Amino acid sequence: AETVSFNFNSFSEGNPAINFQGDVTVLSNGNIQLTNLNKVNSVGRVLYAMPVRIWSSATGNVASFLTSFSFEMKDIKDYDPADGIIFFIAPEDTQIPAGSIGGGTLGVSDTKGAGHFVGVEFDTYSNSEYNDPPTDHVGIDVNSVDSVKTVPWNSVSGAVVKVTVIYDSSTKTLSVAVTNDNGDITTIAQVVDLKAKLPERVKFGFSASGSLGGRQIHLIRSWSFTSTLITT
Amino acid sequence: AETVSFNFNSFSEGNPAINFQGDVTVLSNGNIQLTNLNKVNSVGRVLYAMPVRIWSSATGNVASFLTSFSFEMKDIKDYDPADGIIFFIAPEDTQIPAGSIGGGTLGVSDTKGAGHFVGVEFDTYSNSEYNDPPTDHVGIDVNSVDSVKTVPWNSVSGAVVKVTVIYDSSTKTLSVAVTNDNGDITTIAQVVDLKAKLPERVKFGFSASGSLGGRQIHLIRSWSFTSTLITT
Amino acid sequence: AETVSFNFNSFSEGNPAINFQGDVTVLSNGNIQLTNLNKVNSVGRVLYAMPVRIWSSATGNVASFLTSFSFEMKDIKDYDPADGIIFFIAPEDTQIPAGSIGGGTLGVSDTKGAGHFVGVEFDTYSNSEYNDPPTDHVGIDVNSVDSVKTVPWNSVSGAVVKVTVIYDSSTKTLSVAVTNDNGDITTIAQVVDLKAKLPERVKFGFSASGSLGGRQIHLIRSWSFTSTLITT
Amino acid sequence: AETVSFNFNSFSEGNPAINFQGDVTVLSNGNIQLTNLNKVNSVGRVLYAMPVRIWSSATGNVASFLTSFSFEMKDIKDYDPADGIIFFIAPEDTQIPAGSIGGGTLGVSDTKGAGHFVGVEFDTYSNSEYNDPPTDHVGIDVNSVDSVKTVPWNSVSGAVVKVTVIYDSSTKTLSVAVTNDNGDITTIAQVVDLKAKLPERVKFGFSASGSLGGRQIHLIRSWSFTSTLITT
Ligand SMILES: OC[C@H]1O[C@@H](O[C@H]2[C@H](O)[C@@H](O)[C@@H](O)O[C@@H]2CO)[C@H](O)[C@@H](O)[C@H]1O
Ligand SMILES: OC[C@H]1O[C@@H](O[C@H]2[C@H](O)[C@@H](O)[C@@H](O)O[C@@H]2CO)[C@H](O)[C@@H](O)[C@H]1O
Ligand SMILES: OC[C@H]1O[C@@H](O[C@H]2[C@H](O)[C@@H](O)[C@H](O)O[C@@H]2CO)[C@H](O)[C@@H](O)[C@H]1O
Ligand SMILES: OC[C@H]1O[C@@H](O[C@H]2[C@H](O)[C@@H](O)[C@H](O)O[C@@H]2CO)[C@H](O)[C@@H](O)[C@H]1O
Ligand SMILES: [Ca+2]
Ligand SMILES: [Ca+2]
Ligand SMILES: [Ca+2]
Ligand SMILES: [Ca+2]
Ligand SMILES: [Mn+2]
Ligand SMILES: [Mn+2]
Ligand SMILES: [Mn+2]
Ligand SMILES: [Mn+2]
Repeated sequence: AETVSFNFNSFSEGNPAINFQGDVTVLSNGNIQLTNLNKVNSVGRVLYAMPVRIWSSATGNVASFLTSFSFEMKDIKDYDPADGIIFFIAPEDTQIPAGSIGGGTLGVSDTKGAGHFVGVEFDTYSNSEYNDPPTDHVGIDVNSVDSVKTVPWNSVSGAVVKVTVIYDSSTKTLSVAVTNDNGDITTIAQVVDLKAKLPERVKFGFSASGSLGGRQIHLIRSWSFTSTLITT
Repeated sequence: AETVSFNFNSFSEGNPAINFQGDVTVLSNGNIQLTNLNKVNSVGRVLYAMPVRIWSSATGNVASFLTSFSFEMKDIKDYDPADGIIFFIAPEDTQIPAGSIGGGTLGVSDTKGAGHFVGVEFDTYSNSEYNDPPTDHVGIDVNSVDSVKTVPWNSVSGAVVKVTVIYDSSTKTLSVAVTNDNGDITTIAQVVDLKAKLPERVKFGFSASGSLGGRQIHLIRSWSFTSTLITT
Repeated sequence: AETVSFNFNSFSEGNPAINFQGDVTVLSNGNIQLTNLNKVNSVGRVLYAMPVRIWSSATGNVASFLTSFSFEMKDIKDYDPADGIIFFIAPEDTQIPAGSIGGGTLGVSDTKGAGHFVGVEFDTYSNSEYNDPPTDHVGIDVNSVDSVKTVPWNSVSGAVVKVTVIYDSSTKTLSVAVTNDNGDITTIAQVVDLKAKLPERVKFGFSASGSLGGRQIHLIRSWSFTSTLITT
Repeated sequence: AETVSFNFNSFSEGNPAINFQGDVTVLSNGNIQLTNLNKVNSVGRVLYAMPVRIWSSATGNVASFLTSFSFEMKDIKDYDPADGIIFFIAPEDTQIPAGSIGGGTLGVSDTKGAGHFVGVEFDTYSNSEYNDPPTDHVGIDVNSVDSVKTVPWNSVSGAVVKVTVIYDSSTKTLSVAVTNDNGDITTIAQVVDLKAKLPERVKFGFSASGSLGGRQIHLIRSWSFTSTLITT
């Protein structure tokens, strides 16, 4: 089996295992801050530097993966707490969309909310233009921030959020378990054929964004990931 | 929302939160040994004492849950490494099948392999009578040890295995992620309607068994659990 | 060349190849539990029964050796996690010091912290009397628990720890590699002249201890060992 | 801490985590054959694709690493064998020397035996031009195949060799433990300041070479690696 695994309990600038895109910044406490509180339409993305092969065109096999991470979003005075964070998977050539307006695109889609990626979003602002639910929510996105499915959620400022995601290649099921600060859990599942939506080689990462009036602190605190591809 | 969460980093007899059935024993190191290496057709089970309401006959809602646990199976001289462990969900009044033959039944089914339970088994012996795959495997069982679906797996003697389970109520999807000692992960998912197969109040636990010729060390090292039922 | 090698994937009471000293006990899972959670100032040591020839008085040569073992230390209610484990090399007639107070002596030294042995300690309590660093640590001990050199370490309760030790005869260098649960490694190396500190024949083993208020589970799960002495 | 760990129990083509240089080939059993038995002066090198940061110019710290791997060298009819394998560390832009003559250079140095790298060699031919000992041997190389230190060794055709390496950063000690097929171990250690001889980012890998008359099968069977850099 072809396994890729890494664990980050903190991040440091210069680690070749991580690729920073946009307004990302590593705080002295080891945490990654995704957006710049002083920039308009700030977008910051952090990707695992090594491309992962999620499926083989030879065997036709798709990898299963288990990843968990924890983030934190804190409000700042006296800006709107937006827009949030998205854990995504994209082709290895993925770059912040040219002319990105940040905001509701979450740094992974164009103005229409379209892009090439699969991800789980933790949305804190309701963008009618992308058909967002009326409240905070977790959503499964497939090439669009107009989520294929969303579930009500509640982003608590300054609260640490723990997420666990399991992708089972046989059923092509992506299940997410989000553990809120209060102890309750929120789940959302969705069948997504990675082999049909993405190329053999992809990159995993987080992305966050803001707008002119929408800004907040987006922190990634830790990240563990493991993918295993059956090579026969 | 009605939430139930508990976490054991170690166990101990005398703790009212855990029910013990059969040949179960708690080692001084805090681990739970399910089978007695000196008994024929040994069967041991452990359950969270407090029953958990997984679905409501009033609202029709079904709970979502996140649970992870770690176990260890080791070979004992010159007996066969069987049968294994099964994490199950059962009616709150569940007992070890009357006149149980242990072995392939895993302590949850009758001789024909039938029973009232839903579980994830970590099967180390191939019982043709229950249509087992030809190798060690992980399987989803719905009222039968004749798994609804299985996936090839490999039980490594003396190694500590970490399991993460997610049940998404909305899609009724139960997905399992098994992290092997070598870092490799194995996943398996199956849609299972808990509301249809189980009562509103159920019990979670672990069960392991052995036969006359088949025996091995079955250890439960840790267990965290959190279920959240929407009450509206 | 004279080579001594053995491998233990589990132990058992009654195996003549192992010397049990003190409060040591073998669990039904094959783990060796060094101290007794109920005894005051408990001390337990395990030694490979066959004395090993680490140097020849004829050739002047010292043996090189490669050994790796795994252990687990867990906290018990409530109740300090001390004192820890030590992998030591001592005269073949070594016994627990008379009147041993356990505690920071790790069961290998007298009250002043002196003894006849060489070892690697995994110290989880800071004994000022022995000039311990303020935190958990791994130290190289030469005839005293007042370490020749220590390195900061962190003992995680219930975590399985893997250790690899290489002793190079030509350079008389002892290097240790500790793989924590999170995947991180901790190393510490130190030049130690075995021939000048220990007799021709020695025994290898582990020791651990507790005090009145300091107690924890000290377990040895596995241990492989190979030593080679050039006789020419 | 900043850790990088990977584990290969077998290799496969197409894995983005592995870089192939020269005459490397992946056998169906997952083993890597470094040289081409039908080419003159064959050179094959496999590298971990991701560059690793072994020292920070900011903190001045050096990473400690633990790596073990297994290889096999088997004679082929009536050719000399010749030359061998080397485990090396080099600048992230490392390529097979231009106009490499293979043979004694082991695929990492020029004709004079010079190059930019640090490695552990398993040399099976005695090149007087590089001052090789008269017998097979293991040697520590620092920018030259003219080893800083060597130790007598014997390469048994068809034998699976297990190697374990520990690099302690504080002491800058590189310790190697070689386990031969007959159970005997060979060790060799040397102080090497990686910070002084190499840049912050390097790549780890294996290299094997042959000549017109010297050829043999060079196989890398497995390889696990873990390095930790203190970021503070
Ligand atoms: O708490 C762990 C440390 O205990 C020290 O001994 C204590 C003893 O446990 C307590 O009951 C009382 O008598 O005070 C003693 C001295 O502080 C050990 O000396 C030390 O090694 C730890 O085990
Ligand atoms: O016999 C193995 C050694 O060969 C040396 O090269 C030889 C070459 O094989 C032979 O055909 C002729 O050209 O003489 C050369 C010089 O001895 C390599 O240099 C040495 O590394 C071994 O591979
Ligand atoms: O208020 C957060 C919200 O802002 C939207 O963008 C606003 C922008 O902040 C404001 O300065 C401008 O006048 O109008 C824009 C459109 O409403 C973002 O589009 C949205 O994603 C949130 O970030
Ligand atoms: O090999 C373990 C295997 O045993 C089967 O039962 C055996 C039994 O162990 C033996 O004593 C008897 O003579 O034959 C039985 C039939 O094979 C169990 O059925 C199976 O589950 C394993 O436990
Ligand atoms: Ca939005
Ligand atoms: Ca079975
Ligand atoms: Ca101490
Ligand atoms: Ca040579
Ligand atoms: Mn949204
Ligand atoms: Mn089965
Ligand atoms: Mn100490
Ligand atoms: Mn050489």
